[PDB]
Amino acid sequence: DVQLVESGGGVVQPGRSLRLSCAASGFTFSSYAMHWVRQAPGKGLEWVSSISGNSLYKYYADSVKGRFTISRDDSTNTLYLQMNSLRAEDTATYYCTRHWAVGNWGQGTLVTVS
Amino acid sequence: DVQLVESGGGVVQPGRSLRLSCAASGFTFSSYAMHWVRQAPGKGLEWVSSISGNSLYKYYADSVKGRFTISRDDSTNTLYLQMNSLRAEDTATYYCTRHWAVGNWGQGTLVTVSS
Amino acid sequence: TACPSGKKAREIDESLIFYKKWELEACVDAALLATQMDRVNAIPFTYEQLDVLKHKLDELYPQGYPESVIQHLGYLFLKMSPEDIRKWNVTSLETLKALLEVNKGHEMSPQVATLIDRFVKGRGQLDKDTLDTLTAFYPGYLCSLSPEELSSVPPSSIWAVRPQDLDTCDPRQLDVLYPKARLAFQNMNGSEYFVKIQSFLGGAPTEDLKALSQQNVSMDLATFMKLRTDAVLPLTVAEVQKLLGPHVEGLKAEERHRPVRDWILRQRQDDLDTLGLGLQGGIPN
Repeated sequence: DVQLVESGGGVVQPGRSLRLSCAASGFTFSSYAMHWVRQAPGKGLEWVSSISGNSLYKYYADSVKGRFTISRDDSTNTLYLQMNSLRAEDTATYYCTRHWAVGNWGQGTLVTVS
Repeated sequence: DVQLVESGGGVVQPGRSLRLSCAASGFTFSSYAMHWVRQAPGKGLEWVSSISGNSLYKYYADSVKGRFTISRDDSTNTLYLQMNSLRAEDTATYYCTRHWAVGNWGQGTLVTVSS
Repeated sequence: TACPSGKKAREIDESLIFYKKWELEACVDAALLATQMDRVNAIPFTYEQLDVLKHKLDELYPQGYPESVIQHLGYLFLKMSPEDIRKWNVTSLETLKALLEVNKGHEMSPQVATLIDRFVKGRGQLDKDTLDTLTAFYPGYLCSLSPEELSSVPPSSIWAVRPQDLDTCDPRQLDVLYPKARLAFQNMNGSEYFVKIQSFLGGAPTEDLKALSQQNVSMDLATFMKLRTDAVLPLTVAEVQKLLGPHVEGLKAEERHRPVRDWILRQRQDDLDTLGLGLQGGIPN
């Protein structure tokens, strides 16, 4: 059974650094490109960074280019994201997944039980 | 352009019914499975339902089994999620997506910049 | 709407996601896409954009993709059609693994179906390692076959079947499987033979059950209830005892059901007495 676990989040002075990790289990890790995605409160899902399955090619969204750097340790089946120079716009819940495509989600609707 | 737009919820007595809908545009609707994903304000997002591209296979999370039923009208690019026996934990923001991975993530970790 | 570039494109990278569909058709040499296939799944292209990448791969490789390109398909495998996959010659188990892993939990589509058919046809057999890889992803695979196919899988392959895989096999499938297990296992001795053959006994004959009884094998009640019926029927009360070893007491508990009711009824009621157990039924005086 395929599971992914995120860790490393916490509150940080605007300009410091903080590194996240993703513990992958249940799928041949090397055979997946791997993605970081973030959901800023009130907003949608935003692509942050990605690394190819063979650790050779990393990619970054513009909002994050130059400040963040993605890594992948195939031995321990964990994916990392080093965030440097944290801005306030970086604040979100950060998820790791093994697949992203840009425009696949609606805006939402609110259902309220009273 | 793609674009797919939801509608529906607001005002709900615990035990009544509610039907949501998604207007699809810009892609061959038929050839993508469709999913409802649930965002309870303050906790993460959880997949709730999915229907195959050919309307042949439905899937529901246990929290919702028996209470929700999905449909898909291939003639007119729209997706539906019928919500009978609405409980209280059901209150949340409902997204409709075609994403090939849905729920390919942990609970996420929260990063907060500035105090 | 157009047909040229302005800037072209020479790397397959995060810039591309901002192109319009035609710009991609204009600016991406298919031969480049093929040569950098190992990084497409890192670039969050939209699914319509993937369509135009897929198309380009078709242009370049019109009689079927090479395994050079298949390997790195990742999620693109979701856009293939069975005619696409029918042109392929996939020969590494690892490539197969890679492709199965993408629709891991799903009801086998015509795509993975034809993929698996292509893979096996092209080794000549289900060898064993192939069968390992397949039950890893589709457990009911062996019993998803059909006694026609099963007659072809070589006994060598049987070592890859684990007993819980036979759960969905019906007796016409075991009819062709059991003789295959018999071959796969003659090199075994006794208590070791039984632990392997056990799951396959649902298709064994009395001649073979009888021979087992004469060994020490301590057959469990669960497997006995899966025995034939036609095979248990001619077994002497003495033979069934030596067979079930210390599990005999199950008989009264399964007095009513399956092949035991049938086996009781054909026995002299003065023989069931020898069992302790206190079995009711069967023929008097």
